[PDB]
Amino acid sequence: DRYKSHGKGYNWGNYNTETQKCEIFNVKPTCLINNAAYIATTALSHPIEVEGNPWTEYMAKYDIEEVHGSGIRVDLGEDAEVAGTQYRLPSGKCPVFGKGIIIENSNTAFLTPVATGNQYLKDGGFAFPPTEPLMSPMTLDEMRHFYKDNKYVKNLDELTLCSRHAGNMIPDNDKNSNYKYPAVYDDKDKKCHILYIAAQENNGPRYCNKDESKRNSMFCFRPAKDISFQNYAYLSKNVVDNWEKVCPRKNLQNAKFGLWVDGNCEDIPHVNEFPAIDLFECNKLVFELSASDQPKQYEQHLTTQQAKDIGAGPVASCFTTRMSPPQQICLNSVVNTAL
Repeated sequence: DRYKSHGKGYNWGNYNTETQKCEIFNVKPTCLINNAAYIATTALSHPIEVEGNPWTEYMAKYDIEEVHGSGIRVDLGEDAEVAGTQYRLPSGKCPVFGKGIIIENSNTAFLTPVATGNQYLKDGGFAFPPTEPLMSPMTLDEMRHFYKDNKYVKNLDELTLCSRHAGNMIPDNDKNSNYKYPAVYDDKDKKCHILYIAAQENNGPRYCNKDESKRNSMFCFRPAKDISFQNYAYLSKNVVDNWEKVCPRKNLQNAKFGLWVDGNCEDIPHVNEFPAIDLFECNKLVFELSASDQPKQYEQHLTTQQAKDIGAGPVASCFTTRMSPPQQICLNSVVNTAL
């Protein structure tokens, strides 16, 4: 459990729109200060959208350690036993708005299906390859029809439903049904993408290769809030069904995070200042600095299972469903062995 952040990190920022300063800090805020120059943001928040302690109830959703409970930039907060081997999995309770993965020196978008059949590893992305019946990608309307006879899921919010759908595929080696894949929901196309690869960062020169001529070598990649990801939500298996009320999403206009002390909201007494031209660029920096469950580079050298420690998952070609009716679903083609 050495790598788990449990949500601790530089998760919050006060963006001064007039001085173009992103004031980043790593303690939970406990009140808000009215100030027309400011917008209050968190690493989980959408990067653009804006809206004896009397603040306790209102500020609960900014207590990231309590309401999310895991990393943000890299979320690998739980372990799942499969056939005697313990794999790392995303486990945060809130959706991460605007997060995606950039594959370095690559044309491949990360929601492209993982390489299968005759494809080289670097030709494919992170998403589930086609299955029969087709499980991913699936649109919202398709998901509600798929689950139309399941009372407990059919009416879930679209993000919670995408999370539960991604969790509806049990690898056939996983007899205790512990392993649940993460997912990305694209609000533009209203599509749920189950992610076959649960890793989110691989940047060590000893463990990845950025050369495009070595197309079966492991590629390098990192999480980011790129402008092209603004409609995505990165979702672990644990996304809660009431995230809309308990998790952050919109940024707070005309508001500065503060700390409640002796009946008054005081300024955060020490912040780390980064320049940022607009709110999106501040949110991107807060995310870059936020809680991470990634092993530090020196820790990846000291382990004998570097791939597992960054989230490498089990080899699975056929699956069974968790929710009724029980059915078997197989990939149309097996994933590239290089994985």
